[PDB]
Amino acid sequence: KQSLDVSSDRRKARKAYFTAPSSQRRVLLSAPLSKELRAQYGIKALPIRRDDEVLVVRGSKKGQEGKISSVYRLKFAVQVDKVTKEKVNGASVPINLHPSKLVITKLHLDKDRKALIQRKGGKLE
Amino acid sequence: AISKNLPILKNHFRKHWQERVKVHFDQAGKKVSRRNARATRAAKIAPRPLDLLRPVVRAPTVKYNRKVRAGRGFTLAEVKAAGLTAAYARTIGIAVDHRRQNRNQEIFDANVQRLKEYQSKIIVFPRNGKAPEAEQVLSAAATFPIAQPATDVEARAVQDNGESAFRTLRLARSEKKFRGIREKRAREKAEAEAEKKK
Amino acid sequence: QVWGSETVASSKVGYTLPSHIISTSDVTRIINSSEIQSAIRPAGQATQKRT
Amino acid sequence: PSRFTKTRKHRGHVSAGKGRIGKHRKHPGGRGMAGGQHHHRINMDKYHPGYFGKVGMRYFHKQQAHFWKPVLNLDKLWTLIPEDKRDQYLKSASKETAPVIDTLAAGYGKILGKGRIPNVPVIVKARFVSKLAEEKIRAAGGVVELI
Amino acid sequence: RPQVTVHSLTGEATANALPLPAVFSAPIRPDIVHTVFTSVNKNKRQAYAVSE
RNA sequence: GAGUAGGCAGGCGUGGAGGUCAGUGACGAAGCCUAGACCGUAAGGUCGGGUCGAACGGCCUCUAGUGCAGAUCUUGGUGGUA
RNA sequence: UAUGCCGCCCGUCUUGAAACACGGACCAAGGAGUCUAACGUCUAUGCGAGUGUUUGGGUGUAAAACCCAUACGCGUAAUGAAAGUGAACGUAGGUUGGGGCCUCGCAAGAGGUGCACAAUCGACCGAUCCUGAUGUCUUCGGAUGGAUUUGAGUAAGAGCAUA
RNA sequence: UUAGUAACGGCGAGUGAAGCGGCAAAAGCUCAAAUUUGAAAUCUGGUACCUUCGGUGCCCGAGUUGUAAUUUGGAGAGGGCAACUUUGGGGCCGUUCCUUGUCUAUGUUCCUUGGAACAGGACGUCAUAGAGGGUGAGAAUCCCGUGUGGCGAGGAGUGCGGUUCUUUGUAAAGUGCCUUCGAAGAGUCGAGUUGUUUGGGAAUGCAGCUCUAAGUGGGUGGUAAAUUCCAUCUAAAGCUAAAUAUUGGCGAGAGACCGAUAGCGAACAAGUACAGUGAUGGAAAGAUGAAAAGAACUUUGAAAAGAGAGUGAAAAAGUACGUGAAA
Repeated sequence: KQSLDVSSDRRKARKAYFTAPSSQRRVLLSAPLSKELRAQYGIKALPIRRDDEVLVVRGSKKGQEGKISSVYRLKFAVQVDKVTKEKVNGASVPINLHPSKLVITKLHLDKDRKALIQRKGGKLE
Repeated sequence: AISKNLPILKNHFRKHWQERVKVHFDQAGKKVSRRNARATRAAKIAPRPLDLLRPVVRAPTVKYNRKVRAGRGFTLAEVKAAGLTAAYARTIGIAVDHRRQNRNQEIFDANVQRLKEYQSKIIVFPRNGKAPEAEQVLSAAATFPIAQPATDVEARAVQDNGESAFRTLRLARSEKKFRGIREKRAREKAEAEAEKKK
Repeated sequence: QVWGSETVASSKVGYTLPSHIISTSDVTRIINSSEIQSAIRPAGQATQKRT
Repeated sequence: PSRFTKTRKHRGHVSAGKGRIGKHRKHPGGRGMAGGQHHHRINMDKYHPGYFGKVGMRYFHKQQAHFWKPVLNLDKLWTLIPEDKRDQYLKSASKETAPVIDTLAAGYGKILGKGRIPNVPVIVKARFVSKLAEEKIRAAGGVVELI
Repeated sequence: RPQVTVHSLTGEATANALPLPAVFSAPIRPDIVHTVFTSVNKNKRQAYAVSE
């Protein structure tokens, strides 16, 4: 740190993350892109929105993939389709995944995402 | 509540002093504030020094009169001598003191040449003509230093008369101590009787 | 130029590099030299015999 | 350093070094210079004779700048001349190269006569001098110029 | 003076040679370096108190 | 070669601090339990076994809100009477 | 654990506690010589007739470190209430001691030079009591030399800053 | 810094300034007392119109019991003669100060224990980025940020630069020699006395009461008075940033601080629950796990629950939940 207006205080940084509102939890819950998607666009990592398809890279659920169901901002998680735990009773419940342990294999493209990609400097849509 | 054998101390802590202890942690923090405060004032007062040309002035109190020192403001006499106005001086960066008056030629001449040397070195920008870019010299008081006038030489000849400078001071003290008593002993026995006498 | 040599005085105000109490930090050299080895009297076994 | 204090060495011992009979109470003599004439007379008259009572005449608004007159002995007089030019004077100054010691710029009011100066004309400029100061400066061959 | 030998950026002595700049022949007193450092280290500190 | 009050010296232990051992550690840190062991005149230190689960230590120095049986001490908990 | 012998309940005030003197049912945790301004002694460190950078300025990898002018405090002169005055007759004195060093010696020793420090007799500065020269604004000046008087003084400086 | 000093004080305890000196920051000014008197020249208001922190025209009013121009003691005013020398307004961006937005590198490669690798070993990469935090255990290289620069938008704009309409002006300012002048604050100053206060001592300030000035005048000059000088200011009217204070408010950085009996009374729906008529008094109370996966389903019991089965890396983690001491 050389800029004095930023803080290297563990206490402040912990609170600033946990009490981050919805709009900044968008940016905190970001995921890196696949080797193929990074070769296509030329962008490292994006904020996970709802219907992007991803691959799991860490954890017990490593290797599984599919579309993300719920960007559960309030729990700092993203629940992915087909990656679920069946309870003892036989009712399924989605497993809470952190988006930085995933990889964006397929992008959900709308006008605001094309705008975001062009802004960072992507050489397509 | 009295010593073994210790100096009698006067520690003035019988009030609520604990309620008005002022510790200067702010020293370093104030020091950078004063430097920033100087840097911003020099950006505002863009090509001009932060301090005004002070006059030379001999310190009062005989303990200190042996040394000269930068006084407050020149004078209406020194300003008129140097050849400018007490109004024009204040605006082009010279402290002018309406109070002080000149009773000393060496101080007068010193300060008058100090105004002439300042006028020589400054280049006053015209009101609306053109602004010639002259990089700012910050400290005017550092450009024109206060020279303590050397009033003698290294070595000389003994121009001696042999009057015992101790005996000179001792007689001078006696003349002071008996100035009035001798004027009274001259007003009576010498005169006020001769004034009646033929 | 900063701390001063013998030739260069120093850049600081009237500072001299501190002087040595001892000329030679090697005490052995002095003890074993010649003149001390001349004056001293022959030693005594390095451990007194239990008499 | 708290850890060197005997407080650290006192932990365990009941009375903390202040005894079991004295008990270490608040103020068993009073509070500072109390009973100086009463029960602390022996300590006051010893060690501090002259404490009690007045002596001499008062001086209202005594400015310490009137009574400045710092002193320079003749043993220290020659130390005023800088060492760059010192020895050139101390070896054959001799009348017309007699050095000029301005003692007021050096920051001295009076010159006193304690030391033996070398036999050199040493033209001294001092506000005040002793009888023996101006004697020894004239003897050495110089003069005292009053200023 | 040992006359120290200078190294290049890629290691490589076989350069110029300088004398000792005379501070290295100075006394090394761990007792003065100790006491001075001890008090010098305390200079960059902030106060604490139990509020009032 | 005794010792209250007391003085002084040499150390033991705790929270932090600078430096160092390229220190130990999820193949188990610290904590706690141990009619197991070893070292130390001692303050204490070290090790084995268990439980446990995320940090901690040796040494050279700095610093202190640094060591408890008593205060009809404080707070909290617990008893015998029953 | 048994056995022989020994062993009153600790803390406290006290001349004297096992006490029919006080506190203590039991346990965990918290729980009492601290910090500060100013100082005495002793010690360490620096520099040393000086010393102290840090109120402030410059600088900075930024409350750090590094650098720095003018003062100022203390010391380098004391004594008087004060106006004042103000420290070498001598090898900076003599005397008795005095470590260490020098000389003659085998050594015992003798002789010399003797720092610190110790006693002592002096000398010098201020104060107090007189003495009272050359002189002279004829009442100023106080030379000169004394005193069982006096001082927290001089007599080849020790102090300043920090811990 | 003077200074724990001068001074005060049952001169006891104790108190106790100021000048000079170095430095921080610096910046000066305004009225009253003047005859505009060949022209109340001045101001509020209302109304209309405009280019609206305001402007202009007209109209009522204020006001001569004095509103403007001029003068402030350093001066200065009137009159006289003689030569020059300098000036105002706004619009438009840049740059300025704030308010924000956005972009700006590097491994998720291999093996080993593990539930998870963010651990160990190997091979790299970036670095003006190895501050910090998050992510299923210690992450520069997974994410956010950090560093470095960039590109935006929105305010406050007179610091300046460029920059263009003018145009004040026939009107204002400084300067020299001569001549006459040269107003300058009253129940005040000051004095006595009472009380208080100060280090201020025959009285430092303040206040009440009685008296109550002057015009070469008045104050002060730290021992009361009288006589004599001297020095220094110019009272009784007023404006004025910075250097200084800051247990409050808002916004930020920090720490050899505290770590749930500590630290604020309050880490929790804390000045909450609760007591008292009232003023006021005022607690205790954080931790399952990575994830509820918070225990399906079977059997005993009326039920709570039990024993199984299962989840979990562990149930020696069961919402009486980390560890789980001692009495």
